[PDB]
Amino acid sequence: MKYIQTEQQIEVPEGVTVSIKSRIVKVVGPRGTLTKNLKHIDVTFTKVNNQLIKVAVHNGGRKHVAALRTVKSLVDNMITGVTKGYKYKMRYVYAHFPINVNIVEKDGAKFIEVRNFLGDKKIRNVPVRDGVTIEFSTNVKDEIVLSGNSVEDVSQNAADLQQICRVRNKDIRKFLDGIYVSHKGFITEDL
Amino acid sequence: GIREKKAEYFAKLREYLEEYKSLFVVGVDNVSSQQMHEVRKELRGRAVVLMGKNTMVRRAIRGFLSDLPDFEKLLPFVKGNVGFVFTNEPLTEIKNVIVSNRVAAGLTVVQVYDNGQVFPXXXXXXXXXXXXXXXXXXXXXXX
RNA sequence: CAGUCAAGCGUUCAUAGCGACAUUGCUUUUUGAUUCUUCGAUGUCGGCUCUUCCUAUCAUACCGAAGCAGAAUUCGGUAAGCGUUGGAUUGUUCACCCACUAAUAGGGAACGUGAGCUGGGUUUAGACCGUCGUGAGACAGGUUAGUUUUACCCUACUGAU
RNA sequence: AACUGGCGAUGCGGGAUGAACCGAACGUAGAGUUAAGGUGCCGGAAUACACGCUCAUCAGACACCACAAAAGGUGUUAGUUCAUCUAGACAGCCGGACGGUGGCCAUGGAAGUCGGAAUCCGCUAAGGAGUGUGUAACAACUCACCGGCCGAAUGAACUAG
RNA sequence: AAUACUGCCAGCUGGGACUGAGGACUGCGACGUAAGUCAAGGAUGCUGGCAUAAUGGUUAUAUGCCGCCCGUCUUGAAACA
Repeated sequence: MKYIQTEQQIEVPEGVTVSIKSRIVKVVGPRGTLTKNLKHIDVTFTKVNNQLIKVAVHNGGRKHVAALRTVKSLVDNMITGVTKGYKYKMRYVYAHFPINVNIVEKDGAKFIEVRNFLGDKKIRNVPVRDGVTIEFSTNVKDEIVLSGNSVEDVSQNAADLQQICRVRNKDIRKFLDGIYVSHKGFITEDL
Repeated sequence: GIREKKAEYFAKLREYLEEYKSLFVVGVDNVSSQQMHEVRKELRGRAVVLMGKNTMVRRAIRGFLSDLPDFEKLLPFVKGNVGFVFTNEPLTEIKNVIVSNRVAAGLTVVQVYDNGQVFPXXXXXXXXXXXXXXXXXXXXXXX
């Protein structure tokens, strides 16, 4: 019902410097940098004094709020990336057939040997979405460590990497294996 | 309608503020209502813990200025897990009771208390001539 | 043909799989009413041939869900991309076997298709039986044989210059 | 079949199209004026102005006149009513949640939680003859409740664009 | 006090288009003492050019808009009558 002034009011810390080119932000954090095309929101962006920035919509709408709240959510997600950065850990499952897992290299493409995929002579190979940066989770079977700066850097990688082992052909509501997830974390852990 | 459960539940809860003029903020989150039911099987001594969802009770405790306007003070205790207690024991005699067992799972100075002594608040803070001039007292009675 | 609804079934459990009583729509590829056109008449059976359409999809492609150990299922989505047989009898249309496939989906094209084919049935006059009639005759009784022209014109189309 | 009105027998202006529909009927003409009917382009004549709805992986764009329902849909919009309703609940998160009590126990187990049986006194800010789980029983976890925040929303019936 | 609103004036000034139909005279009128005026039964004053295919008809061409064979029956024909 057209609430008369809608806005998101986000505290700015001091390890970060941005620059909003009239809608277009130049994000800089203690980890690195981000930007975004924000010429799809039509706000007045609002520095106060390096400790909060609002957006500004004169008389925002209902579904405009239904996206405009989580505007702040996804902004703060970008803050956690540009400062701190996510670091998940996933899972593997087999029961009978020991799946070899390897980040095999194709020219830095960083595929993944998936071998003995339930007796398959076919091999899977998964390239690495770069930016999100992965080590093997050592000392733990069936885990691995991703570390990026978007929640879809690491959860889109974990999403379609999760979609690697969409297993068919059996009574799979009984037959349960595959790439799963364990954990979600942070590049600087404890940040 | 929920506001007449706030007129009933805060008829009886906004009621006893000046009936029972003591404060006991009990920190019972995540409440073992098994054990805290058996609390009531034990509660035939003095009182019963009487809590509230204090953001739903936010405008209710905003409604607690009524009898001793000091009873709005459970909005200064809304974050943390918090609610209400009714008894006539004056300062800290029920907050020591509810939190321990079977649980979730002004005033002036006429007595300065220095080393078990009895000051009238006029001995230590004297005129420094009611004793400092009495340093030559038994010096004078001496000589 | 498709819903809505559920009494219940389905060990139990309405909804895996179903579904009592009820209810809403859809189709002309079925039958009723109907007489606008045709009696100075537009080749009506069946088959052959040959092409296209449609989807409400048989198979083939991808998927999803179950009262889906494997194996073997059900139900659904995307789905018309491509495919979806040979002979005995019967003019047959139809029908039924016998055999094969991944599978042997379903309809339209003036009930697609005779200056495209045949003419087996159908239907002159000839002839026979069974029934009915005095009879002239009648029999969706049975039976038998008994005359398929023409584009060098236009359009269409395809080669050609 | 009983009333009025047209075609027939009758033209002109609107419905892209229209026997019987919207205006209006007929001398030759001419100057001013309109119906019906309209003024993005064709298109004559305003992409004139004012307040709102809507965004449609199947809008919509109409007497004549040339068409969907039952059933729905946290889609939208707005309200209507009821009960919590700022006295803060709610959301979100921060802990236990009974002593008598395994009530009587049916007790090979049943300790709150297989199962019959009555449902206790209390206790609180909470504790239930137990809220389940965990259960040889259980322990214990757990949940009501009550204990920390927030400032306002909660729950139900709707109602129709 | 203003202002809306409405009605009245037989108040005052721009532009368009269309017309002169009629032919002595009457009449109706008004206006001026009269004379005389007038707008009172429909129009009367000042130019310039051509003096011809000038204008105009005609045919043919070309353009903007409209345009189902006659004759026939039926209530219904452009009719696949």
